[PDB]
Amino acid sequence: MLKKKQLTVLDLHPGAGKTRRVLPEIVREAIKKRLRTVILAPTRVVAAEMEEALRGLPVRYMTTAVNVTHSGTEIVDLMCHATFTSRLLQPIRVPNYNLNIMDEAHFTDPSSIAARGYISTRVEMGEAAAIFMTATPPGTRDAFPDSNSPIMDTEVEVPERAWSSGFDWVTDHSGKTVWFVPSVRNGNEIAACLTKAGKRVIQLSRKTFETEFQKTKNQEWDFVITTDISEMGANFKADRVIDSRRCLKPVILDGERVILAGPMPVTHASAAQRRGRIGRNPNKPGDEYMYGGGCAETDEGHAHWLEARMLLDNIYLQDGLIASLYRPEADKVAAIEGEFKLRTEQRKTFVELMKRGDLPVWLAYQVASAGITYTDRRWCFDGTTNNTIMEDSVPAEVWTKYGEKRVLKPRWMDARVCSDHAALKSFKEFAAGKR
Ligand SMILES: O=C(O)[C@H]1CCC[C@H]1c1ccsc1
Repeated sequence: MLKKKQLTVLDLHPGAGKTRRVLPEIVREAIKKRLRTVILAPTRVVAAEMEEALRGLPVRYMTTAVNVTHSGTEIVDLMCHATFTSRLLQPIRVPNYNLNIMDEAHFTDPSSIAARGYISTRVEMGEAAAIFMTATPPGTRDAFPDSNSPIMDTEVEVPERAWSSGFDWVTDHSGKTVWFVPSVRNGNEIAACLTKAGKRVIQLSRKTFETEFQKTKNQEWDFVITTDISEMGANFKADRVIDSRRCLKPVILDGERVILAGPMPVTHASAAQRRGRIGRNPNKPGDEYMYGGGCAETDEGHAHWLEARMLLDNIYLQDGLIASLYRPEADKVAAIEGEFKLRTEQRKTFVELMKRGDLPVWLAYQVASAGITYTDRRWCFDGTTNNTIMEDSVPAEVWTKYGEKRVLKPRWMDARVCSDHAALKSFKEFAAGKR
């Protein structure tokens, strides 16, 4: 696999050992061949597991989630997928890695898709080798793949709201359950219902993931309510997965706004990754997978693929060339390569709006391509009346950096900046000039 001009897809089923057994063997051989290597982790939780499995080996951890001594002579770097794309974007020298190992190479976040594109172009150009590790490579149509122990699969009506009757099977279970909901707001409602019935619930989402995941190991729990974030290597000591089979999809309507369409069916890869949380211990057969709907290829027309093209168009590769998206997923977006390329100053603003401002890729591009500087928040208030953001059924209000009380009405409307209470809180701080 380590030979140049080769992209290997390590499509071993969930729980085969692609991090504890396979990853250390690859690292040993790369170190032996003097190959400059990058290991890409989907999350900081997965990067911490990798440190444990690669202990002793000379690896430079470019993550604060690891507290180890660095010798200074390490030719293998380890960082998250977003950290990799971020460094490609910033005016920082990134080594020309000979070997590129991406773990959970199915991750659909804009920065993961952009890293797959950039790396796969280098491999296609004959400049490097790559190993994409995932049980569900792009294109998979199997929602029920092989597992370490048998799984009982049940098509059942899964609740998406609080319930009084009709779902005795949910609460009459003794084991621990991982329940995949389509959104934070939907998880809050089910969690309240379970808590009221006497259950201990932990809630996981992209923002609370590193902090809350530790509670799954430090305290007794009956249920873990999670969004699609737990599809990227989250390991649980559970015996049941309840899968609504639904998700929200960010969609660009008319090219002027982003809405959160759905809930709608998850792809076959998401259903297999969600089911993949259980059936992992061959000494405990009979884990349950209760699923509440079917699968469809809903990644077509999803904003993340357009956003990945916005990132790649602003990453230098070779003079006037631009990295293509990884071939099995290049059709999920109708885009022109280079159409999102920004000039040096607008590109710096774009990067700062995503990195410091914490705005979604699409929103940062709208603002940066309009000639607006990072600290100028006038656009958060000069939009049309239908762009008014609502909180508690009343227009959301902030005090501007000028000390004036205004209604939040952004020039560009992205549903993700007000999807939950936490998102709107951070966006109110942004519009106020707080970061
Ligand atoms: O994390 C992602 O994938 C997206 C979501 C918004 C920020 C963006 C990003 C981060 C690193 S490079 C581009």
